[PDB]
Amino acid sequence: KCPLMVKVLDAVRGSPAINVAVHVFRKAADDTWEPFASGKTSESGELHGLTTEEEFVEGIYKVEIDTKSYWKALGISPFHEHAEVVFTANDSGPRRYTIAALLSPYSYSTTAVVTN
Amino acid sequence: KCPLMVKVLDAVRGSPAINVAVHVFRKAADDTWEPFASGKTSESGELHGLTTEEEFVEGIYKVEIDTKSYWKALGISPFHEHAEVVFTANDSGPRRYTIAALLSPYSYSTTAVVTNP
Amino acid sequence: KCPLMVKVLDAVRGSPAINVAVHVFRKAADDTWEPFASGKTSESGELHGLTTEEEFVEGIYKVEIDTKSYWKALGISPFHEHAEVVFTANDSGPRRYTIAALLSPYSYSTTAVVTNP
Amino acid sequence: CPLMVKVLDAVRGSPAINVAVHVFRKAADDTWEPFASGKTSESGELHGLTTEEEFVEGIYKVEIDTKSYWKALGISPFHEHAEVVFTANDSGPRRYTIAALLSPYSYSTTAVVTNP
Repeated sequence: KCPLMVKVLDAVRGSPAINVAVHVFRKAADDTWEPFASGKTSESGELHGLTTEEEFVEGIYKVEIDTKSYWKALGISPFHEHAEVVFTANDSGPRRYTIAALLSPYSYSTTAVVTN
Repeated sequence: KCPLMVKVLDAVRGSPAINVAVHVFRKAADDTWEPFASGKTSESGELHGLTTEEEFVEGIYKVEIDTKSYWKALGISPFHEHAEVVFTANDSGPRRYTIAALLSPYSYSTTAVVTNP
Repeated sequence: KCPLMVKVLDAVRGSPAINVAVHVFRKAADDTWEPFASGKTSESGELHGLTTEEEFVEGIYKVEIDTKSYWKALGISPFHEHAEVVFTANDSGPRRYTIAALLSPYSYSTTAVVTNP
Repeated sequence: CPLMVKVLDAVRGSPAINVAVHVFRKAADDTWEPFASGKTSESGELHGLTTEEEFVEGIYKVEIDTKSYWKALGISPFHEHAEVVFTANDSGPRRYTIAALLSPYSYSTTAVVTNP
């Protein structure tokens, strides 16, 4: 039950996307994106350990998912350069955020599940 | 200008899903689905010339989209046999309805928007 | 685990859809949807224990999700009567199937992930 | 109309009206230069924000101001905005259109690309 989990699924093959480059940033006071965390999509597609409740701080985030590498490798030219999910986090306090991403070569979907 | 519209798009190819079969029914009191309308999806991925406002009634409807025939032709083995949307129609009055379909080999999404003519 | 899992989520509340009734129909040789199993979605929005691996057989199935009962409980006017997904199962070997549903008052999405264990 | 942005409201079941749309373009200094801006009509679509001559090969970014739209309608949303980053005109001239299905706490985007 990580405070930020990014479950990633592939709709073309019908299986979880495996080995997708993911990067988490953070908006700073200078309106500049600074690195915050990184990881690799497992066999099941889920992610863990990107941030902890102490490190996870109020502000604006951005989750970057590298669709270019994933579909370039598998031989289908993808449209989107990557995926980005920007959201005001911990606005009302500590909560559990789940970012779900359903990928296609030329489309993707995003969902937030807030446990509160 | 048409009351019910169904739009279908292909997610893997990033294009409208062509030549996709669609069928429409009307719910009956005895829980029997009666053939209502059926057509071939246009090159734009949208249905044209389907139904008229007089044909609509306060009864339930259901629209079926044949995804499996679509994926067989292109050569990808699909998961879904077909897609079905069941919705109570004209509870208030004669309005325009639009059903969106986003097709994938192993998924699809559907959305509904209503309009008042 | 279970050969068939159905997961239901709510878009607007960012929460799993709670207290949603589901019904599973297995097709029969008479082209009739014989009842197969039914369940109640937990607070996690998921459900298990529909059918054992032995109960599953090659054929065509159907999962029906009660959307209006969920919206009537919260009080928004539904568009969709129910959500129905139809797929051939165990076509070659005893693969595992998962059906996910993302619910909004006037839209829903369904995705299926298939694994060979 | 090299680029179009269709924006639909799931809860209301109607095209979203008056959402702020902004378009950026990658620079050699890895900087986003504001390409254009617009406002969505009652149909939920945008037209004339860019021209074919102005639209050239590169990396673009389309941002949709969902934060104001759902706050205006009175429901607190999750996403600060929607970002659709994608390389363009890599293989030559083609018409690009972006569709966004919005809900408070969820959204999906699908691009349909036409060669002519």
